Amino acid sequence: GKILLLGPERKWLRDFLESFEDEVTQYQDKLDKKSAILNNVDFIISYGYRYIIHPDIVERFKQRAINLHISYLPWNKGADPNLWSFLEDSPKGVTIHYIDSGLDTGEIIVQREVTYYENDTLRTTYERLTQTIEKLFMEYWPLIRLGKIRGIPQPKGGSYHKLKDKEKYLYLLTDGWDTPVQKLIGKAQ
Ligand SMILES: CC(=O)N[C@H]1[C@@H](OP(=O)(O)OP(=O)(O)OC[C@H]2O[C@@H](n3ccc(=O)[nH]c3=O)[C@H](O)[C@@H]2O)O[C@@H](C)[C@H](NC=O)[C@@H]1O
Repeated sequence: GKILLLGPERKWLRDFLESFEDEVTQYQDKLDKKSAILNNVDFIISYGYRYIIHPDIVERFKQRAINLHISYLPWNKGADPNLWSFLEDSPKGVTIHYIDSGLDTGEIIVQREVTYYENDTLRTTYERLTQTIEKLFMEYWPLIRLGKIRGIPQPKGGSYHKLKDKEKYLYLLTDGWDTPVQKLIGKAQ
């Protein structure tokens, strides 16, 4: 099969997907509805993709397009989920979900809670989320690749954030991504 990876290039993920004798193409720029990147694409995997996928593409690859989102949906849809999971003291984790119209609102395939520690920073928590979702994806990809799973509807509620929403809190990130998370718990409540 042919897998379209939307997001930055990741040799490990290419090699892993290519381990199942599938073809892998990568693209990280804005994707038009009629782009030839999509021809003969069996499955779309979005991971770090920084653009909204057109509803026409969504409906075309309905049930064949998943997104790796480093949040515990329905909480922290959209941008900067790791930061917001602390700013709003919400559940923390990673979710693999089918892609639908709207940002991070599709059916949930699998989730995993990720805990944190007293001396965690945004960097160490992000890295733990990354390792977890990448581990979680490899665990269930053999099952997902064969259409062996169906998702459950994402419960309404949770939360959603835009990139600009964090501007009012950047002053708390004294050490950038090396800022301890403890100084950020519930600061947005
Ligand atoms: C378009 C958009 O707004 N977000 C993307 C995507 O962005 P992402 O690929 O995660 O890259 P990011 O900008 O977050 O940071 C880049 C580097 O900064 C360091 N870092 C950052 C934040 C932190 O809390 N701690 C850190 O240490 C770290 O090293 C990281 O490699 O996140 C998804 C959740 C979004 N939705 C998916 O469904 C979108 O797909």
